[PDB]
Amino acid sequence: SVRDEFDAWAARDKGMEDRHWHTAKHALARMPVEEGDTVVDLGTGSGYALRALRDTKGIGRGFGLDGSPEMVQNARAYTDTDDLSFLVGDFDDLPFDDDSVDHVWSMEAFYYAADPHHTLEEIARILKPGGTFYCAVNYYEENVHSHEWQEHISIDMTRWSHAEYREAFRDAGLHVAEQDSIADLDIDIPAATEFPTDDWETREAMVERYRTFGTLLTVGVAPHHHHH
Amino acid sequence: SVRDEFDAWAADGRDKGMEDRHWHTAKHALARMPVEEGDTVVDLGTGSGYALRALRDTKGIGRGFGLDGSPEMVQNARAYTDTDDLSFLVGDFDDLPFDDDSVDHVWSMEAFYYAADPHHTLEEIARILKPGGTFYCAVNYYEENVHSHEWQEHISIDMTRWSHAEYREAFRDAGLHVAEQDSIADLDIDIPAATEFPTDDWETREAMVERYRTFGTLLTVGVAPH
Amino acid sequence: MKESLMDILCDPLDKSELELEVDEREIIEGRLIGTVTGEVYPIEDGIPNLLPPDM
Amino acid sequence: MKESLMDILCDPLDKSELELEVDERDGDEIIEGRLIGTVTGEVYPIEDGIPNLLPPDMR
Ligand SMILES: Nc1ncnc2c1ncn2[C@@H]1O[C@H](CSCC[C@H](N)C(=O)O)[C@@H](O)[C@H]1O
Ligand SMILES: Nc1ncnc2c1ncn2[C@@H]1O[C@H](CSCC[C@H](N)C(=O)O)[C@@H](O)[C@H]1O
Repeated sequence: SVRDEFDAWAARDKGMEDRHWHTAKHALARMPVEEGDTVVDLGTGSGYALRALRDTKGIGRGFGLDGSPEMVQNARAYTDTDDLSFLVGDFDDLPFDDDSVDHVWSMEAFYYAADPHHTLEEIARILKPGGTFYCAVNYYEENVHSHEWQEHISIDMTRWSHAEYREAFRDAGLHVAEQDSIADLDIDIPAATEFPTDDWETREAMVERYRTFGTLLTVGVAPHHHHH
Repeated sequence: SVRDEFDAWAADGRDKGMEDRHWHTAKHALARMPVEEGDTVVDLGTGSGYALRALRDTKGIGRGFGLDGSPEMVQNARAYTDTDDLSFLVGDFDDLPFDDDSVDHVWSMEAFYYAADPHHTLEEIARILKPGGTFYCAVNYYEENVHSHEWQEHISIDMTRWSHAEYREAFRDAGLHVAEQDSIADLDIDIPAATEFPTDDWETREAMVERYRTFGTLLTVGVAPH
Repeated sequence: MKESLMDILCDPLDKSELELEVDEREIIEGRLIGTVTGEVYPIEDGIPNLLPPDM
Repeated sequence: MKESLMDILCDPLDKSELELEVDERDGDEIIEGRLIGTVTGEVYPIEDGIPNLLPPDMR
């Protein structure tokens, strides 16, 4: 279960924030938020993305959804405003009205969805027409170093290529506006003499993981009703 | 027919000089465009035509149209392009010569702010784009980039100087959804050590860093509605 | 959770309207009840639990 | 310009259909000719493969 898999990550939630911020800061800066916008953060973890959007773009209302009750208890404890709220929920059934959200953000969570295609349809449903979904992931086909992550995770993960993310967004009714790789330039890469480390056999592989592949970002836009 | 600065730049090599400088940030904006193999792309104010050549080389576009108001500029772009899958034409931003809903994506770098009626140009782009198609609008002349304000003293064309918020509002007013707005840093240009300043173009390293890293190129991405 | 933020929440099961019951109030303790399903989603320490029942 | 790429071109003045007249071609490539507005009657020349589709007031 989600709470079984991620409660140890809530005992480490700040550690995920510190690592993920290296690329999330760039993806968040791209979001076309207008002051006062309502944002839903799917798999909020420590809730940092909502706090960053309020501090830098002035969102008005934020909802940090997580399937781990411990995770959202933590996220709330780290937040100094009631304009950003937290709730327990699941990616397969979003507890928001149709066309009620201006933008949806998700970092390092989407690929744990049980039915990712249905989650995309749920995102298109809750978004207002013209609203955006910013989907940032480190587990994807081209990032060869991530393939082994499934070996230490009990949840069945979805491993899609860049093309598969674009195709799935279109199949859910979202228009793809942008797709990119965001490098992690902050993580220290030791000298070639220091290898192997616990994670890397060669410096070349570490450089490829972080400076070349980085985080995949796909941006979708929810459409108005149209002829089918 | 009246000549202007752009016609002079096409004759004296400034088309190639603009390509070499603009490519520093254009390469990042083009890389993120969701262009699929076989798509039709229009490049508004193509200059040397480098953006279409890059989209052909990296995205496999099927058809490309490089539009420019300067005949000499498109004659040069055609001469620099060795494939007929990319075509060039003389045209004006105030009335685009494309059918409604005929183009998959529109690209424009360092050109949009010369449009005589920016709101009409945006409406024309929304018209020619197919629903769900994108408009990538990249500019270095805009309100927040204080170092660009002086550019108006060096060109006779009245340029639109908009802030980040004004570009988003203008896109909405023209019927485009705003999908992204980013500041793209120029990580290629040589920014010398602090002791090498003043240079010919910059009084301090801080001013040069602010122009190319803090502000950089503004990219606003619009999506055409149904 | 701020009561005003609850305006766009719905039952995760069928996306129908919820009814709010307050015990401690910014709502700290209480419940959101499904108007069609009758499901009870608790709010504990300001956090609503809106998982579908079986989760 | 390839004749196959002209399918989406229109008169810039009123967005009406253009008629193509060809004087010189190389397969799909139209080298010399003109695009004529079916409604406005405006003539947009194709010169060494480049159509000049500026509005007449700018030529
Ligand atoms: N099906 C699901 N429904 C809801 N939350 C889920 C989920 N699968 C995973 N999650 C949550 O998604 C998060 C993934 S970890 C990433 C946390 C945060 N976005 C960051 O960037 O650091 C966890 O907090 C986990 O509990
Ligand atoms: N109203 C207008 N209609 C068409 N082209 C125009 C125009 N105003 C400016 N241009 C063209 O826009 C270009 C601006 S310079 C930028 C050139 C190229 N995109 C680059 O990135 O280097 C010039 O080639 C100029 O002729």
